[PDB]
Amino acid sequence: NNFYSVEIGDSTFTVLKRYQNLKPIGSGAQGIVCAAYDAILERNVAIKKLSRPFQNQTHAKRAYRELVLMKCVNHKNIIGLLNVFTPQKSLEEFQDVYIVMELMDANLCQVIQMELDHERMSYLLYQMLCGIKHLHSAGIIHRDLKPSNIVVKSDCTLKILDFGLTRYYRAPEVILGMGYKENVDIWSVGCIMGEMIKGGVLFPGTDHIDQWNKVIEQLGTPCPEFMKKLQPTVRTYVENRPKYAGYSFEKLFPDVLFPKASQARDLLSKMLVIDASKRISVDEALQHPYINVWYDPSEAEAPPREHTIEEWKELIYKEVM
Amino acid sequence: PKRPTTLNL
Ligand SMILES: O[C@H]1CC[C@H](Nc2nccc(-n3ncc4ccccc43)n2)CC1
Repeated sequence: NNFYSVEIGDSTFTVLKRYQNLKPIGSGAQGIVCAAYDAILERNVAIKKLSRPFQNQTHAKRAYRELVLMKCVNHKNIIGLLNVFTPQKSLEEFQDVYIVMELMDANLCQVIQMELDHERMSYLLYQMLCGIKHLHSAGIIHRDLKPSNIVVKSDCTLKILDFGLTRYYRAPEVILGMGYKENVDIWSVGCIMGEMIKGGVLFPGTDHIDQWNKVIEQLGTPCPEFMKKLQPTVRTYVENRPKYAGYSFEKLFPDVLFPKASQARDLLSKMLVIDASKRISVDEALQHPYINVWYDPSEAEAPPREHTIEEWKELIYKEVM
Repeated sequence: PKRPTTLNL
């Protein structure tokens, strides 16, 4: 009676009366998302109905992780929570979790291929990095940034859609089975940037092995010191490819491609480094002359197991409440 | 430098 129902395909959305004009815009394994107008905040929102949160402990933990990290994490460059709710009135009746977020206009897939000027390119990248830096401060390393999970509005603002864990934006650490650290995210930012400057996917591997070869064909075969860090099985393969020299970044990104171009190149040459121990950090990328132009300390320096289904249910119910 | 305030979708 605070709630009403709309049918979205085979699924029923029961939502607060403030949320009108529901139109489905997403449907994965994680859940159905509708766009919607919020009549109280007088703006557009995205409403996500969680796919079977208590079906099992895999779903239960992921839903818990989503709920808590969205509550606590708070930054203009990260999709934040506007609201959460359930239409059910008691722990016993509890079934469905609705998360409400700001509605963004687009993802980066189609935008990045339209040649942006430096100002916009650098500003978008400055934004991503402030978002990543904030995620990293909360102990969240994403591992899976790509055009599809970075969202923008027509006012050139930008947010990171989700909290992570198309293999084209995966770091070599992830592609092989090596450990990773914070700067695993720098790689994904490196691919995205290169793409902006070039106009198409940097490393379009047709499979989890061709991804490697695409990378080395352009960047050169990594050091034998890097090879020693690999698992035996992957090292026997990788170590026995033909040796690639790679091209210098001047060749990989010549003045010809750009709308400053020298600065963007130096940065790229520091992000797309295969060996992560030699790859630039988030903080060093924020201080880079190509990115530093926008620096604002309020943006680039802000502040930060075992259960059964019935326990998870409660834990989630309380978080809704 | 002025922060861009438009983006073409
Ligand atoms: O192509 C664009 C992409 C961005 C859309 N806006 C938007 N805004 C907030 C969350 C959200 N989510 N959140 C989860 C999700 C899943 C699928 C699609 C959108 C999703 N989508 C508008 C259409």
